[PDB]
Amino acid sequence: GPHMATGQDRVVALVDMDCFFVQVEQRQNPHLRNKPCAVVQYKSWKGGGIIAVSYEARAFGVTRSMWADDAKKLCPDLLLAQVRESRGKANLTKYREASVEVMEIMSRFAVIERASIDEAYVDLTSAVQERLQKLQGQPISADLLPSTYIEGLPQGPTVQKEGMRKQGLFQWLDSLQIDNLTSPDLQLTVGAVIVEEMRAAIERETGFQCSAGISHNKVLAKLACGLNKPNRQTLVSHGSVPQLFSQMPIRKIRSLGGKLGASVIEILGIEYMGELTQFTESQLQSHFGEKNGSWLYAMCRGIEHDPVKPRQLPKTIGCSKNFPGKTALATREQVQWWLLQLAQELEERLTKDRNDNDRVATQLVVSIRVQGDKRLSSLRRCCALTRYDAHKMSHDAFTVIKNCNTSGIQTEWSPPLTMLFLCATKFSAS
DNA sequence: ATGATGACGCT
DNA sequence: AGCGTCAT
Ligand SMILES: Nc1ccn([C@H]2C[C@H](O)[C@@H](COP(=O)(O)NP(=O)(O)OP(=O)(O)O)O2)c(=O)n1
Ligand SMILES: [Mg+2]
Ligand SMILES: [Mg+2]
Repeated sequence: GPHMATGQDRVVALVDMDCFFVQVEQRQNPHLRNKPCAVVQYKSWKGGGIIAVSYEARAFGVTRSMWADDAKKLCPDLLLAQVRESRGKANLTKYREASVEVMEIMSRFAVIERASIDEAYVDLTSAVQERLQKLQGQPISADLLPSTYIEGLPQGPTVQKEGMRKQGLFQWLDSLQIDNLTSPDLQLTVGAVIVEEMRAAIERETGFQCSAGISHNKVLAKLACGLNKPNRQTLVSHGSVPQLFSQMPIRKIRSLGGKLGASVIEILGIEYMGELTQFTESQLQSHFGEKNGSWLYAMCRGIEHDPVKPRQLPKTIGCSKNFPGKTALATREQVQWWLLQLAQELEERLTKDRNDNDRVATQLVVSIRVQGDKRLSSLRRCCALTRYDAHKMSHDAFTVIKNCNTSGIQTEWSPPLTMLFLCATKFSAS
């Protein structure tokens, strides 16, 4: 009736940088612009592991996780940029500093939630209201939306991409109800005008291009952001959800990419997100637990309430290095020396963090992985973090892990360690 | 033999 | 506290 809650209460955007680490290298090195290129770490192993790929290289099939020597078999002209190395390990400082540039611009428009090194959610609900007051009642012109796609449009009675975009935008604007300031579709439209400006400001002020999703919640905004990458934004309205979800594989919705999504698919015998609507909430809660069941029931209807959190800073700061296979650490002073390397990089980052952000970490988390063991982390142990001192931190990390040494011999380390990981957590104002 | 990270749920 | 999942 008049109480059916539609999940149209908010305007939320997700902004995500196109091939971010590649754009950072291309801004620095003009020779790599508008060319197939990739960013790699560790040149020694098969040319390096690829961690970011430009769209011109994607057209040859180059992907992340590929070795650079194999990528060159698909794309012989592929240009590479390699990540800085310090203290024997990959150092991502350049990309974190580029991330700060973007996050600071977006913060001028609205409350943002930093979601990764290259993306942030934006609650635009308030700015949409303000903007709607300011705009008397003047219609919204297609010229305000020069890079916006309206998902699901055009429909009903042009063979090139820009042609299709415009007709869908014209259809949307033609039907839009501009003298009725509570319509969620109007609010999304105004939200998309603001995200055009935010994206123009990012590119003008950093030279970085990006894509965006505009919708009513984080999940839809994230989904919408990927529909028309690169350098384009997509509005997913509440009404577009049934058709969009009818052929949307379950694994594409955020948090359904892993084991949970696989069991939804296998337990229910379904493929697409919209098929979930067939099930009562209690049924979904019986199969997947009370929170997953409630979430799924609403999400397959386009409704989700996870808020955009006001957080632009990480809660943790971490350094880790893998020692796969034959390089697994197997002597005590090898473990000590790498812990000192990690502690030294971490202390540099913490000190910068304390000066920029006026806070200190108070807990140190050591994590390790031993050979054979199957999981991301074999074992985590915590101690106090009272001094930004690299030697103290690596001393304390060794202290709390050294009893994992199954080794009989004095100087040996058994079983060999395939991963070390130092993390600073439990930040407090300073 | 991608790796280097980060957020958060569960018990 | 320590372990597990999901993510870029
Ligand atoms: N597994 C991953 C995924 C991304 N990244 C880094 C490199 C990416 O450039 C950056 C952002 O990831 P994305 O997942 O946002 N990829 P980008 O490379 O940003 O591509 P598009 O977002 O244009 O598809 O994070 C990473 O190091 N390891
Ligand atoms: Mg991106
Ligand atoms: Mg991203």
